[PDB]
Amino acid sequence: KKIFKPEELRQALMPTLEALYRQDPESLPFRQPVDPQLLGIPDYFDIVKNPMDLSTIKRKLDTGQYQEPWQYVDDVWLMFNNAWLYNRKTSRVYKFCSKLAEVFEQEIDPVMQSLG
Ligand SMILES: CCOc1ccc(C(C)=O)cc1NC(=O)c1cc(NC(=O)c2ccc(CN3CCN(C)CC3)o2)cc(-c2ccn(C)n2)c1
Repeated sequence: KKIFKPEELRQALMPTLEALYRQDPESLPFRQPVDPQLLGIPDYFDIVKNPMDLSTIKRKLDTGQYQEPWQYVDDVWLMFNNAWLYNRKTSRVYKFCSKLAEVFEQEIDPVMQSLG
């Protein structure tokens, strides 16, 4: 029954999202929604039914869509899980995803401990 105001969540969590944006080159596939037609992967939405990317998560943070820290974390991991699902383990995007997940863990673990 602990209440998290949107400003407090945003202040605590936005640095962890910024760390993902900063990661170069590995965030490049993740900074915008997947465009299946433009990227040449027209079957994408046949596999990924709940797309998620950094810019969608940022907008939800900026508009107070997350009431709890774990709701933000779940969207970050939805982005990772989509990329590990759609892309082969031998592929650029799967490998970039794996790196982003390691970066996110380093950032989010201390923020969680201090948020409760
Ligand atoms: C083909 C299939 O793709 C995909 C399949 C599946 C997925 C998902 C999420 O399941 C995602 C994708 N997406 C990508 O793989 C992708 C990859 C890049 N760039 C790189 O990986 C990269 C490494 C080094 C350089 C050189 N770079 C640097 C910057 N410099 C201005 C230019 C040269 O680029 C970029 C983009 C992208 C989309 C919009 N934008 C503005 N950028 C998308």
